[PDB]
Amino acid sequence: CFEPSMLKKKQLTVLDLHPGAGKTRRVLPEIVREAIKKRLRTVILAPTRVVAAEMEEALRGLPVRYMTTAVNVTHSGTEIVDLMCHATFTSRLLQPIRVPNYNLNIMDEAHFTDPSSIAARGYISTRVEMGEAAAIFMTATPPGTRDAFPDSNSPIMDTEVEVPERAWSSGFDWVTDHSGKTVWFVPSVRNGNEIAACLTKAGKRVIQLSRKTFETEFQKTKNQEWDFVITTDISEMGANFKADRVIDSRRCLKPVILDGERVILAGPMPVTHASAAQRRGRIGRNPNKPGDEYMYGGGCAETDEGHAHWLEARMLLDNIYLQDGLIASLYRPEADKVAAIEGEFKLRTEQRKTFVELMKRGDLPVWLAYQVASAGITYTDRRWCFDGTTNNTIMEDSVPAEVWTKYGEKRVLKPRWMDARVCSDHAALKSFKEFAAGKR
Ligand SMILES: Nc1ncnc2c1ncn2[C@@H]1O[C@H](COP(=O)(O)OP(=O)(O)NP(=O)(O)O)[C@@H](O)[C@H]1O
Ligand SMILES: [Mn+2]
Repeated sequence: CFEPSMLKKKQLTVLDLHPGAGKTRRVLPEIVREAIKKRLRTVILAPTRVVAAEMEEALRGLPVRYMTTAVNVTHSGTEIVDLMCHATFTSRLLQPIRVPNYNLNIMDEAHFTDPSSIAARGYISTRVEMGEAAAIFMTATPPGTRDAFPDSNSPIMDTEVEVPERAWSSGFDWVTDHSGKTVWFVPSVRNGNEIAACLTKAGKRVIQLSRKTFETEFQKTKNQEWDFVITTDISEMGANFKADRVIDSRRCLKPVILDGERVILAGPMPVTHASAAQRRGRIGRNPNKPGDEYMYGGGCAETDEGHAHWLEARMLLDNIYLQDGLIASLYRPEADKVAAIEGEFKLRTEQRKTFVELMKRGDLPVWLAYQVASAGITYTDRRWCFDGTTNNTIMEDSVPAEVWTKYGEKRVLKPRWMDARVCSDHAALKSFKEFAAGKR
């Protein structure tokens, strides 16, 4: 549980109650009330805008400044408690914007493996180690967890079973014979597309979720009748469903940097124990409803090792001012996950601005944004999208993708640096084509 002693400077506490135990809805407001009593300048970090909106409900009445348009409230001026998304925190730290030296740093769903969340944990844990601050990381699955089957509010039926990853017609009757509501974790948007299409043809009502569609589509899980939610790993971060079954492929894609020169999406390959526990954790949450089902289609492995997100986190952290020339280290339990030289990605003022703009407005992956900024290219200079090797040709429906450049010339998309995440699904490619065309 929480104790006021956890609010003392130099304290970092991992509140690791099992999934559903009440960390976000019960323990968080307790902490916040105590922080306010103690006049502690406090930041609450929500993984997503959806979760931020839910927190406003659990925190209602309390004087919290919601630094998100996801929440519709008139703020007073009392507020010494701020709430923002993980990514917003890290983004503000990278920009010349002033962010308070928060006395207390509360990160909910602190297992989130997005680069900006990893970087935020590194920054926060370094501030605490410096003796400057306290921190509470709230997650059922702290870094390095080896338990894929933690406690739950009610008993879960765990079953190892072959899970389809492609359209099927026979041999998987248990999937469609089910009468309730299923959350199905897939390794990618495209894989989810195929499974969704198959289910829809079988007469099921399907909602699909991924990182860029999560806000709009998640509301459909409330506003619309559904049989299946097909989701990527984004739903591991405190997403609440009224479901009675989870189907878990136990698979994910792993961005991997090859030879420091390109990023591939490796796999699909096993999820971590933490990811598996969070996926399973979507059900068994109602103590009055035993027998929720968890079907899983493979084992776990430590696939965060060598995963690009921890290298990308270093790129972010190398560019956040801490004190003089010091550079914050990653949070200790996840600091092995990357082989990097601390400070090696530090950029000077102008290149850092370019780096930030390429990630924000550019919506480029961190790794790719870094290659461009560190090469001395300015944000609006898109010549690099076209002057790569033939091997870097991006394909769309089996034919090289083409755009009209801002000069009006039709050119094949051949980026100088290839990051597979810019074309891993239709939406990603659409966005990158707009970028290469100078439209953003
Ligand atoms: N909208 C809701 N209204 C009432 N009860 C709810 C609601 N949503 C969830 N609950 C219940 O409240 C409990 C506390 O939820 P929550 O505080 O999110 O747990 P948690 O420990 O943070 N879960 P996790 O992030 O998966 O480790 C859940 O286990 C549900 O049983
Ligand atoms: Mn939670």
